[PDB]
Amino acid sequence: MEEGGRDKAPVQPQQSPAAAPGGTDEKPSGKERRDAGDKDKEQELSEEDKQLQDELEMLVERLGEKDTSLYRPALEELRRQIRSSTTSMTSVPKPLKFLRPHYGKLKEIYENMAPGENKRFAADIISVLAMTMSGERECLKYRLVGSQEELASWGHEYVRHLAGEVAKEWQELDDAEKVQREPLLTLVKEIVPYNMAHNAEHEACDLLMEIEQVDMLEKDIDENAYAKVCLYLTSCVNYVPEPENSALLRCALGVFRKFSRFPEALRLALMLNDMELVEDIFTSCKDVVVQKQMAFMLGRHGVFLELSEDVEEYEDLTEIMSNVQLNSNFLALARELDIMEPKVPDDIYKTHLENNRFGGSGSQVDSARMNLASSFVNGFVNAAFGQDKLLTDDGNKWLYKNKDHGMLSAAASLGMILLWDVDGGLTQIDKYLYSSEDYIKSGALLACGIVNSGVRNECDPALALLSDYVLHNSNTMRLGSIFGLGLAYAGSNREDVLTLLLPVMGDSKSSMEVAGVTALACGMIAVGSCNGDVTSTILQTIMEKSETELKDTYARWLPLGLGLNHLGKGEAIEAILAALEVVSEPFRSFANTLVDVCAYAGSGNVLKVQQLLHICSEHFDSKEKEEDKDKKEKKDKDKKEAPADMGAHQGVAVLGIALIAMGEEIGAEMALRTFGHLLRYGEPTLRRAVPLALALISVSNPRLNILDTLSKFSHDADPEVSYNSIFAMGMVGSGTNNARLAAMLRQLAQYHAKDPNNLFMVRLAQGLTHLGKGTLTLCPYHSDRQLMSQVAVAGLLTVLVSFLDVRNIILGKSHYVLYGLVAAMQPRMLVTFDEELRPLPVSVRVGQAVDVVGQAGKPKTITGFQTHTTPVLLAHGERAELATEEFLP
Amino acid sequence: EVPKEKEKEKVSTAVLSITAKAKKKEKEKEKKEEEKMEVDEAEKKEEKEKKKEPEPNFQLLDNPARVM
Amino acid sequence: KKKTKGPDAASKLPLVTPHTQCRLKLLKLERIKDYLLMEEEFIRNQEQMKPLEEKQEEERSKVDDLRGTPMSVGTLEEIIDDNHAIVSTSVGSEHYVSILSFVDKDLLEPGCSVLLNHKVHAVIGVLMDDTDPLVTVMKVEKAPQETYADIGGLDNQIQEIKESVELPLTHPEYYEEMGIKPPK
Repeated sequence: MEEGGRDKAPVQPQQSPAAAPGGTDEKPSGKERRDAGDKDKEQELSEEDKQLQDELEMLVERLGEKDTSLYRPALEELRRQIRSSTTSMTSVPKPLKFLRPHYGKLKEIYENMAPGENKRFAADIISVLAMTMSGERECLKYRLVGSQEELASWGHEYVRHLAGEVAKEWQELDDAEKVQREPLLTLVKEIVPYNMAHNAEHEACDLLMEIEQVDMLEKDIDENAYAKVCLYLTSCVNYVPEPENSALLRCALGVFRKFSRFPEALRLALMLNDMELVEDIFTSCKDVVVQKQMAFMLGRHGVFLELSEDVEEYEDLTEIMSNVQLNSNFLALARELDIMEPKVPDDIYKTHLENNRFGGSGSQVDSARMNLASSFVNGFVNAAFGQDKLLTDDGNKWLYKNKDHGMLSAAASLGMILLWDVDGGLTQIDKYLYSSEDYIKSGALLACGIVNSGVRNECDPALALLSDYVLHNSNTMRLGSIFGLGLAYAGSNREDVLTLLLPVMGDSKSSMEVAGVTALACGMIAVGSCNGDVTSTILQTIMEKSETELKDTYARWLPLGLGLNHLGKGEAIEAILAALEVVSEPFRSFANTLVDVCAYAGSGNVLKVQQLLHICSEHFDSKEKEEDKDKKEKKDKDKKEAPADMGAHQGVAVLGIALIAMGEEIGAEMALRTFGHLLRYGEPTLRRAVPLALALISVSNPRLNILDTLSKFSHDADPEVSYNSIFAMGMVGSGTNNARLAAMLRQLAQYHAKDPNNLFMVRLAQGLTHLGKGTLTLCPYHSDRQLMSQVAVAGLLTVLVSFLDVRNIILGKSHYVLYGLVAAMQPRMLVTFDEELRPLPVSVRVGQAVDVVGQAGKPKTITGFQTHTTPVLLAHGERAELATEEFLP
Repeated sequence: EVPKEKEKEKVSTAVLSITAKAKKKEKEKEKKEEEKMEVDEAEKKEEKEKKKEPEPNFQLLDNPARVM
Repeated sequence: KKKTKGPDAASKLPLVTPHTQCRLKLLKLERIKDYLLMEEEFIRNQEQMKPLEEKQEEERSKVDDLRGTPMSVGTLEEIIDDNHAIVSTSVGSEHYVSILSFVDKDLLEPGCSVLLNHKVHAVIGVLMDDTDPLVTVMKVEKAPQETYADIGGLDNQIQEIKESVELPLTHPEYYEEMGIKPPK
């Protein structure tokens, strides 16, 4: 009970409002002077921000509520001065007057009349005086009004002007972090008409300042991670002009708009190429912007810079397209030879040497398939030009020993032994190419096509391989010759190669595998347009698959090629078109969900996942839709790989318990693919979950399913002591982990774990937040989806080139014009800052520091020193020019 | 007396999420289409009632007639 | 394989990095909530749409009735003969009981708890585990909330204890090469 000795305000400011109705009555003195004497006190007490229990509002609300109710409506003589004063002095108390149900009462006073500028006494207060309740009103009442009646009265026009002035106020009161709440209103005001917010905020920041935009840009760019698809596109496109209109940096526009090539719009990518040719006037701003345009986003861009300045202003296209690729190969050779790379290691297979005494004696392995797996190990580990001269003659004797399929695989191993070669890899292949053996010739052609894979230059587009293709006399000597071509022009959507490979499937050859490989090649050649390929494929499916009910090689090549030909589009119209095209029997309806999900590569849509799990939920599936549930679980990892990393962990929580514990066929068999696709870093959570349910094969279940778990065991690159587990599993792999059923699987896994010290990275994530391409092939490789018995034979042709979207490991390089500088930086853990007012420490653990061109590593952020000014991109690109500028005397 | 049939088959799917806003746009997909695709689909009305007025209150009975 | 990791961690997701009244946190916790509701819905449908059941093989009930309804738990102490082991009850009263079939005679070992009948008092099963509720309670399963970010700066001590307890797990390549046992 504190009242007395000071509450004179509850005396005089109580009698004045009490006779204020009399002021509105016959006595105009109360109508003018009393209104002024109340408004001045209210403005004074809400002006200062020192006492957060306002001494005037809190002594009036009880009587003031009814006073305001019975004063304004019962005046009937609203002169400009008296009505303006009444509205001004009855609009402010409402925040204290009413409770949460106030959306219907933000305008009961303020809308009555606009007294001057409502921000005049609401100018320098940050989030106290009026902008809080004003922001709430404009957030909710405007949205309710504009839900369907967008074109209306002041609720659109004058509300727009109020929003503009309130954004100005948010900027001008304190210019504090509340600016990051100005976008809130921008996205809450004209929710649907977001454009007329985003443009407004762009212009408002145009005359704001050229340095206070970066924080707003980051806030918007990390708010775009998940929202409505159309809202996503609008926010991205409105972010695009921000680094150009207010600020004139215009250097990150070429990097943060390639992300909007496929996902946003094809014409968006057209305008991005337009702005990339309109810009790049500075020679520095061209060689760097072209570095990532080929080897970090996609191919098929070697002809867009061929204008009438093709001496050096347009000769850069050929440089960054292929000549930069050759220079990068030479660099990745020289540096590797400098640091860590002996010529012929071939030791990891021989690493199982301490086991010689263990378990008695040796001389147990005589399997012919073993020689195949050994060759594949010797190929995969020998990448990055780890050529073995006359040490591959073992593969020649094995090629002359047995396993014609193993002979083909061993022949194709030379493709990835000499990878990304242009000088003499084809020359090396040619000597063994003319060997008068069908399998040998097919393997030679596959290796030749692999050698130039990813280069997509005009060296030998169809010179050698297609001459044999047009001579498809043998059944076996016809698939790979075309299939490699699909890989060779994977990034190229050239219609010439598309219509040239269409005749492979139009030849009506008896080999259904040939048709499947042609479908795969046509799927992996183009990922966007050319619906005519889709029409031809669907017609071939109707004319062929109707009469057959065989293995899913149909479902492994036709619907996969269809999804690849229309991959990565959230329009869903193509999904509906293909859906209504192929309404048919359930064995064909297996492809319905496949084509539905292939067009949902990554986005935030809990509706999509909800129907994805509701579709193959339980259903008891008495041998009915096992393939449907298999693709549902294999794809549940997709659409979730860019959820802002919350979705990844939550999904791992769901998959760890739900399908693993209460599963019958989708769980016991196709539940390791989702882990094998979720991440490729190598962490204790998944590396523990996998072996516990995997090293114990659980022969009661389809024990071959455990074999699948072995393969995704090697889903982590970057060799580590994980081997120590699988090495032990090797010994228990003698009796258990059936040799004739899992020996080659364990051996290939152990070869993949420590496969290529350089170029180990293979995760389709160039840039912090980009995954433009490279998932194409990686999807077909993992598309074995069980049926490992079929894989045993198909892989000898397929597994050699099944995953061929590998990028080199290293990202740290000076990349000078002559590669002069070596290194001066500090690699560390990932970012440790998001929205901090204080200095932003990206490097959590700066302790680690190296001064060589050495490897980057996955969880590593790099920062520089010694004042080099690193003016290229400042983060990491493996090809930054990093010119020096030190105007600091 | 009728033999009748009945099954459960399914469990409810009240998956309340951000879907709650999609339902606003989805109905527009019908507004732009159901007004143009068809207009002339209907069934008769009020003929199902004309049975009850013909209440046959002069019920006929044969020769050996049960009666309560 | 031993009982394995048996990890103890709730640790759903901590990313509230805005740490203010921003929209990012609201959308992120929205994602968390809807994933949790999705998993709950899946488990409801998993438990609701089970149509298959017989689960007695016309003999499981036979074995269940042959053994007594209120089985008691005792301590084996010797096995003098096949089908005639010798057990004891709590009060230390031994009894020269018999051993019946349908009990894998492989895993029984002197000192292991077994399941016994009442009326005839023979051995009818083996109790797999016996841990009193004074040791299982000591275990933790919900991790406490803090982390290294809250410590006010103890670089020497933090680095020391990290080399003690954390580093040998994640990257155990160095210690073998040097030939040292990490401190315990």
